Amino acid sequence: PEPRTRRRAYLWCKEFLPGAWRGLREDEFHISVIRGGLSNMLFQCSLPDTTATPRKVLLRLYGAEAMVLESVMFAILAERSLGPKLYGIFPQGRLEQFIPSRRLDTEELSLPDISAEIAEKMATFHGMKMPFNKEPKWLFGTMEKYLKEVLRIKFTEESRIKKLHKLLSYNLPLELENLRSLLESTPSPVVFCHNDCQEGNILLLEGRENSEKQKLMLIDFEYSSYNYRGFDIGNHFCEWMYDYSYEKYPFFRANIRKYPTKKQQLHFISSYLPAFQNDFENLSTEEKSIIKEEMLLEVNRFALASHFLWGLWSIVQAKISSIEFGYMDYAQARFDAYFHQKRKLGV
Ligand SMILES: Cc1csc(NC(=O)[C@H]2CC[C@@H](n3cnc4c(N)nc(Cl)nc43)CC2)n1
Ligand SMILES: [Mg+2]
Repeated sequence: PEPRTRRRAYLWCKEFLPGAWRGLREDEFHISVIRGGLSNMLFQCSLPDTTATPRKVLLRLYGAEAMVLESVMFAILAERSLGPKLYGIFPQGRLEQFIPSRRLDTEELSLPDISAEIAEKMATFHGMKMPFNKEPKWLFGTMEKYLKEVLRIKFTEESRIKKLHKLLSYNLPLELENLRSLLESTPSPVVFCHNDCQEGNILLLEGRENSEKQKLMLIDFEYSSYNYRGFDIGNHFCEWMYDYSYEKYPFFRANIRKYPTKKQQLHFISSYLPAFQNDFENLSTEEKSIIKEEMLLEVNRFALASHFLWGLWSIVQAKISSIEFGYMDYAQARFDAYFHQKRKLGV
């Protein structure tokens, strides 16, 4: 961090944080990076070990309408103990509780205890009443948004042109309508969705590793909105196939075989349903199975919208992102998986 901003950070923490931060000099202010990106940047600010009395906070610099919303949403989830505590909010960013933890790894998503908890937390999130638009316009609204951007994009480099040409050759505008007809035919309750429920957005809390049902916290609610519940679950299933930790180009690995098996999907929803609908436990065996089977159809259909949306999203990112990542390859992997899924489903 360039030392000019190492100043601002100091002030933000001097002004906004209580106790020993109030009477802190600039010569005792440690702040390391946590993640660059020139957008939604994260830093760890802390005291010297020498200063008696929180000792560590996270600072989030925004970088690049939706600012009002994100802020209220974060504040609400903090108030309700569903998110990190909010300690300071300003134009450039916010100071948040630092949660001692690590992000999950992809392989961990399939661990029965982890899956069960993720299902529980998503269910809780889905139960939240939030002060936002309750109409489910997000999913197609966003896909149309990205689609229009996609059709406008021109790349100078030659292989990017060929990659894009291959993607445009699927006839994306017609394929979107194909998905619309399928998804408008597939009922799914509208709820407050995380919309980006990937391993990277799930913290395993330090010293709770032994807890069976209470070791996780969903974070990063950048894409959260009222949306079809099938999207949140289908999208999460899809994330079983993608590992963003790979250290070589394109900086992800995709594995269609790691998509949850029927059994793994039933285990997830088995834990989702009681958590979401409290009386669910008390239905007949017959009735539970009906709901489960319907739910498998629903989530596996919406899974198609996860490939499609993130596919489009990734083409745009290839134009405009500063992040070192193989977007065009990722987009192609999402479309591969999209068609593979349509084939598996007979749609
Ligand atoms: C150099 C360095 C020191 S620590 C670090 N990375 C990490 O600790 C991981 C795991 C914890 C995670 N984290 C903890 N609190 C939060 C929070 N409030 N919001 C978000 Cl979005 N993430 C949070 C950050 C990413 N890098
Ligand atoms: Mg993943």
